[PDB]
Amino acid sequence: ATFVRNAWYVAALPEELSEKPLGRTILDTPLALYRQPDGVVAALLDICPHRFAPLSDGILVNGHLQCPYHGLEFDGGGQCVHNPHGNGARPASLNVRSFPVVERDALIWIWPGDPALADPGAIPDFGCRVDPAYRTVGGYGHVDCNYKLLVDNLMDLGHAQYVHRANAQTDAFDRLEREVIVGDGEIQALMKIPGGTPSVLMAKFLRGANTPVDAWNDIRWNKVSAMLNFIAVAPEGTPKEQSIHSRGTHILTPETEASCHYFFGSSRNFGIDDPEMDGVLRSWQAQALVKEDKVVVEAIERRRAYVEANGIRPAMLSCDEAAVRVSREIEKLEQLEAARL
Amino acid sequence: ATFVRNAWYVAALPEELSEKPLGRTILDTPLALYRQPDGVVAALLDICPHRFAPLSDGILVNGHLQCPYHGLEFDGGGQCVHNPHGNGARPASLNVRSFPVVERDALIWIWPGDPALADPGAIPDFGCRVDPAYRTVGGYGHVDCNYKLLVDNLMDLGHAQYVHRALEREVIVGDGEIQALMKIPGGTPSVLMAKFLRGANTPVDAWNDIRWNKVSAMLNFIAVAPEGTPKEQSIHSRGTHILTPETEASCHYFFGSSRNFGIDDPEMDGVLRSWQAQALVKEDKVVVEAIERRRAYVEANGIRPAMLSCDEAAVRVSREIEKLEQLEAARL
Amino acid sequence: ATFVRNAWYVAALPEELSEKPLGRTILDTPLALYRQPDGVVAALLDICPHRFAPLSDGILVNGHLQCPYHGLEFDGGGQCVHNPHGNGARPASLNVRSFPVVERDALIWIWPGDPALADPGAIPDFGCRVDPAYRTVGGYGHVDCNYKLLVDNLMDLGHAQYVHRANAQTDAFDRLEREVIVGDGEIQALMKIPGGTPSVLMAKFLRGANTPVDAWNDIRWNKVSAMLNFIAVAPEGTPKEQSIHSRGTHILTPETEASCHYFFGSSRNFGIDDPEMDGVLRSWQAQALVKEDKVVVEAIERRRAYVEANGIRPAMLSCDEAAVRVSREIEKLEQLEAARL
Ligand code: FES
Ligand code: FES
Ligand code: FES
Ligand SMILES: [Fe+3]
Ligand SMILES: [Fe+3]
Repeated sequence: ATFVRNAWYVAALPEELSEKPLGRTILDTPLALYRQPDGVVAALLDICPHRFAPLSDGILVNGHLQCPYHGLEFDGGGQCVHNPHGNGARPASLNVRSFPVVERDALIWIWPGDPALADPGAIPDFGCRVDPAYRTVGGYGHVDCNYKLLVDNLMDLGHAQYVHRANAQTDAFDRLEREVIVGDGEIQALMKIPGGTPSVLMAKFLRGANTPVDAWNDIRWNKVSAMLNFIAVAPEGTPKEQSIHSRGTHILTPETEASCHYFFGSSRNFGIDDPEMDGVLRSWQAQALVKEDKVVVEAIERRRAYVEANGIRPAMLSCDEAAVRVSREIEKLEQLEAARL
Repeated sequence: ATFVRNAWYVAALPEELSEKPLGRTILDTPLALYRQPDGVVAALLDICPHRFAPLSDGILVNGHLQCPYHGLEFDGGGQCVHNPHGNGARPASLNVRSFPVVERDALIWIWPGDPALADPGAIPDFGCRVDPAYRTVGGYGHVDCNYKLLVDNLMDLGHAQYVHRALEREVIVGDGEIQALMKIPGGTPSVLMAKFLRGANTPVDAWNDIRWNKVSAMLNFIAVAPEGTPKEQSIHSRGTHILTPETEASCHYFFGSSRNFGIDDPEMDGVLRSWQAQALVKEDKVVVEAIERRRAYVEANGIRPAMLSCDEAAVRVSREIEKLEQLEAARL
Repeated sequence: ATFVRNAWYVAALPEELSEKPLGRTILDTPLALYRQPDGVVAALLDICPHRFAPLSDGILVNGHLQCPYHGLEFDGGGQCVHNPHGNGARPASLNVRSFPVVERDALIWIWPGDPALADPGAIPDFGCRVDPAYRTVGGYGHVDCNYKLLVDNLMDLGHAQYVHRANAQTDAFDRLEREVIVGDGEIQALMKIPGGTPSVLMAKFLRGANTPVDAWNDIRWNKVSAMLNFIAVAPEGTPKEQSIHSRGTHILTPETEASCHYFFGSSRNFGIDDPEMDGVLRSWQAQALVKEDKVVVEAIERRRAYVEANGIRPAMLSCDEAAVRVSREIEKLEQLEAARL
């Protein structure tokens, strides 16, 4: 498959890991993810060096992952620390590949490429997720589509007007204002819906509304497939700087060429201590992302064979600039690698 | 896959369609089938021109199918009639492919191939389905086998449907049409059929013919009559047995019964609307799907079928389909 | 796929066959297996010569297998003996392929390759299965892995230490002494676990014993994938021969390139008339082979694509000599055949 391996990808949410290993495939690479006794997260190739058994099916012994087949034990670095057979020798050939991993902003980031090049400073900024001023809730979802389809989906938040009709439709959609900002390793799609009636969702954020209001749906894309949106609503002429909002985490990580992992979240500055508001945001993520965006994109993935078999290319609309620019940047990154090594 | 695209195929029964689009694949082509406000059926490629979303998952807006993803709207011709974005321009690139479709004889016919060759006059004749003198009931069925296996099944020397349990032979070959005739004077095993028996009494003649039309549309004739009456004045049923390829290894099966007896009798409708009693008994379904699973082995090896005396009709039909395949493939 | 067709493989256990045909695929070849009225087992290609229907879905008529589609009937030799259509002629083109089959040692052996080379004298010896001095119980299992993975598994009974720890664990495993015997078309791995307490299984063998014991785990491999192990346990310094033992039948037969049939059994010389002793062996078989072993190897099979895509080769340990020798012999046999056609 075609992937951009030299970049950080989210492999899991902190709460998904423990002393019991989690087996998950990232960029066609099977991984064994677990948290060691000292709390440090480890990510090993889920293939024992001996006979290829799944290390993820083993248990921790003295904080070391024990292969369930013949008992070899490994440390977080992939180093074999115990061989219960024969002279118990541990030659270098018994070490397993260990991947660079960094736990930051309540996310487990992994570098699937040359471990020597992993640069922590290149990890996208999702600080809001651990900011005490924000309330964050979210989850995980699996989708049977190429990750680029979801990136396209998120880079044109205008699809909410239809796919999420019941919760996001606005009567001022025809008055939308959009801008695209290209930076270094970052692209932004700004959108503002002026003087309209709050959508059913924004209304909930406002705990009941009717009077006109201004709403924004901006989104920031960072190298490969990590996005953070900005959904905000505020009366008439109230600047978005001081508006209530939700900074949404929308990060995709390729599983196989035709499937991907979707990590989503909401970091809001309103109704912080409201379990009901928590419910509103969780219901939306469940219906919108997992049970609406999934259907559209999975159906699109099923039609790929037909479109490719024939010479069908997509027809872009005025709302596609951002998505197209991001698509082109990912394509360039793919070409570089396919061309580098 | 190998399909004969230049021909009319049944895509659905009238009752299956409404203002709520039906998504169905025909010859590996996904279609969005729906009936417009004026009652006219439309068939569009189920792939939005914008980003390929399934139009069949959308709803009608002002009689126009609205894509569920970003709202583009299309008319029955595939023409984009509304773009809610930006200047709302509608360049030709936003139109979606529309397929020739004709509703006739209580069937929805579609032409999946070269649209320039789509000629309504070439649509097989199933007039009995809408003939007030006949009572028609039927349904739809899905099978996991290549459509040719079911065509072979139906063309097989008068094996009839379970419900039809019971001069001589004659196989007339025409242009895109083949007829397999069978008259059974007096007969031995049994001439009067379980379902027809209730009619008349005195000695009779029996008939079991089937007509095949270009590709995979068949209409059979199951009948019985006393002494030696006219074939057309007999107690009979004309069965609709039409296959439409879905993928190379699966197909749609549209079946029906047009009978001239017990017209206003509901007991008979129920059994004639049964898939296993009228189209394929479970035992036979297990067999064609099992045959499809053995295709790889037979092809990998040089295994060819050994024909028996009962295969003439099936073989002739198979050869005609093969010729049609070659014609199309030859072009490109 | 790559198979060694010129050799005898077990296609079924005697008890699995009757007048009701069994459809099973061996080396990617679908077969119809059944026992005729006179008790003789027949194996026909499960593809009717007429239109390819599954003969295995038919019934016997006058001892002849009747195709469920149009009624052609065949004898054990594959010869069409009845055509109910037209003049009822039976040309040679209506005969179906019949495979060499031999019922011996309570096993149904079939020859899937060149029929002119099938030699009954080449059938592996599993006489213990029909020896009145032994009590035999066993069964069948289907596994989604290449048969070679299970051959590797069995040629290193040491995995029992971890994969079956709850029932096979042993402390003396560290003082293990193993031998490797090579013979004409035969390889044996010897294992001796002297001085120590018996595992949960051995204790049941000795009907709850309370004495340090000497254990024995040997296994014999014969051409391709037929194995017979020797699990024994006896009061310390006791003649290994005169020990309480169970000769285990462990025979694999490839189904497809990534799946296989597993025939297992236990021929014991202790507790012959004990339905409960029968119960301990049956429970172990259910938990250890069909469950535990299955899980490990099916996971390994799923990782084959990754290991092949990359240049990953297995790292052998001191416990792999036997398995490696057997693997090399099978590879040679594969090369020979591929070298001919
Ligand atoms: S496969 Fe892991 S120790 Fe053998
Ligand atoms: S995919 Fe249909 S309007 Fe976008
Ligand atoms: S397929 Fe076996 S008799 Fe016709
Ligand atoms: Fe969405
Ligand atoms: Fe085992």
